[PDB]
Amino acid sequence: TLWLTGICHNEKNEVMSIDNMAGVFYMLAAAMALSLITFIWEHLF
Amino acid sequence: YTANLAAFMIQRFVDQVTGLSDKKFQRPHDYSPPFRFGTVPNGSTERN
Amino acid sequence: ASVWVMMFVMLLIVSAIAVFVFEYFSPSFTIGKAIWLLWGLVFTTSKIMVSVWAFFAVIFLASYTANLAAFMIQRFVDQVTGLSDKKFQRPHDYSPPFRFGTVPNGSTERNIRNNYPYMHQYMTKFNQKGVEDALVSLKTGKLDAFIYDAAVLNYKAGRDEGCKLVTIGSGYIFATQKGSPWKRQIDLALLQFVGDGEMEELE
Amino acid sequence: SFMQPFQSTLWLLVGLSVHVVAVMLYLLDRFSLTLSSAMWFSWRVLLNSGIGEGSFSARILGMVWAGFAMIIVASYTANLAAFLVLDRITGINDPRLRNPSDKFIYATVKQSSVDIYFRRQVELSTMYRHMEKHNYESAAEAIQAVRDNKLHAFIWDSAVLEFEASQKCDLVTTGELFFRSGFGIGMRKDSPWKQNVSLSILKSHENGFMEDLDKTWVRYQECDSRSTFENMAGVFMLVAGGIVAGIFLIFIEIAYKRHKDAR
Amino acid sequence: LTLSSAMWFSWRVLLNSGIGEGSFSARILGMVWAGFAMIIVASYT
Repeated sequence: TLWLTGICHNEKNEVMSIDNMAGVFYMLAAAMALSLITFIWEHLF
Repeated sequence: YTANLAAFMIQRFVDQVTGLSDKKFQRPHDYSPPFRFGTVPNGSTERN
Repeated sequence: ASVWVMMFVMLLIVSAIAVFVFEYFSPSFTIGKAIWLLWGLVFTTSKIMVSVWAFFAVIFLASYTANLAAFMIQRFVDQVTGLSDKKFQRPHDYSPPFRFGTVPNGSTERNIRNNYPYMHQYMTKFNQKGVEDALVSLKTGKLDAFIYDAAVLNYKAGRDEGCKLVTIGSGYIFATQKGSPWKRQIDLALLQFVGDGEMEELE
Repeated sequence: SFMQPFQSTLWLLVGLSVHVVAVMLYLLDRFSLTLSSAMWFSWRVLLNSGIGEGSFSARILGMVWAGFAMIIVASYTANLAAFLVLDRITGINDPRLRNPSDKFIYATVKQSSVDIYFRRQVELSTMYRHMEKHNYESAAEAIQAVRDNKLHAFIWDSAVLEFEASQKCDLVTTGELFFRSGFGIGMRKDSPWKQNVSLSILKSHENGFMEDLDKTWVRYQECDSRSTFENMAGVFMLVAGGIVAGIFLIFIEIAYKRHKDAR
Repeated sequence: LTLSSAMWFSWRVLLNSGIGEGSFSARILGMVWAGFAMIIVASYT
């Protein structure tokens, strides 16, 4: 108690502070592929 | 789910180096830039 | 206050711009449709431009959601100020009449006899024998609050279960052997202890 | 408060995504409206001025983009709540005073009782090279030292500091009452009038003459508690300049396109 | 407009399914009620 503590003893959950999570970078890879699902079905019947 | 996503991205803390298990120490020139670690000479951890 | 007048000014500006833009769709009523669309978007060439201002209005909605989250979270209130209230002084002039007792033959009772004997005419209807009497009459609501040596109330106030039992204010204290040679010894010793803070260690 | 804190590259990504929405809503029209329609549908749905209606798979993708728009609005309003609602010298127990630094120098006035309370205790040993080498002649010099931001904190008697904190917006009395003593009277030992004066002191405590000086000199003043903004004023400036530039381009573009149509 | 119209306008604006259009002072009061609805949504969220 005399000698140790500085500021890391009072660490306060250093999260992020804007954000760049992955998210939509997955989702866009679905969405255009959805057109690749659909617009090959040219109804030539 | 605004309240839920407020619970997610506030309640992230992360780190990079695990320790000697990393090849950061073991293969520093196999990662660019090469890694930068020094010690005080003639120490105990240097003997280790 | 001043944000309101800014809103009036900006709505007048956008309404006049809408008047001229309807004047140049002439190559359906700014008296009608444009106003109620401004109302709907706070809460066709320039219509995308006004939907941009609707997006701004949503941003102002979000900013005052954050503001009202700052208001109603960052209320704490109290009821009794103290002897200045007529709660103590005129208890039967408020229904229900007020409920305060003391331990008899005390110092604060001498102080209120010096202050108000009529207050004692009320208090002697409610006097006690112990401090656990006060604990029960607060936790069962039999007596409203208490006037004592407020230090004992400061000990056992935090020692309550749940501590909804609020004492007098935030520490607002009211009532603010002869010839022994020990007196110099005791008082210089107490100067040493207060100068060393061992009373704070007992605290 | 500020301008946009949200990583302006991300705002550029938002604008490019709006143009991607425009490209998707015009190129998929031809599978069964290609001039100025889907621009205003993109500014209808992406501004959320209209979320509703106006082949199948293109509109499936469009309402997926509307889902993106709602999620982005939810995330940015969550950030507006976060970065406005989310996240000092407390006393001798601080390492700023247990290990006193030169970025944190503190002082008093020499020949005072406050310096006596410093010099009595033992654990203030590192403090004496600040509290005896930097001192003043008046407490108003320490007040100005706060006001000139010379020294960060000061240690004085409680009442005057609480008064001056209730006067102006530079002062907060922090920490407990350090060295809890009483305020007495300078009386010689052979003075026979310690007696009835202290009886009058007992009368002052018992009959509230202490509380009378609390009314007549102590309890008068307060300050505010920070309870039409800089973000708002930035919105006024940006929206005003945007409306001026937009209107003065309306005339040019509509004039050239009306004379295109006159051809 | 006195049979079943303003019921569905109340469930259009107060549910915020449609905030927009559909004499003067009654509609001024109605958009004041829409302001109330938006403030109540903001407070509950």
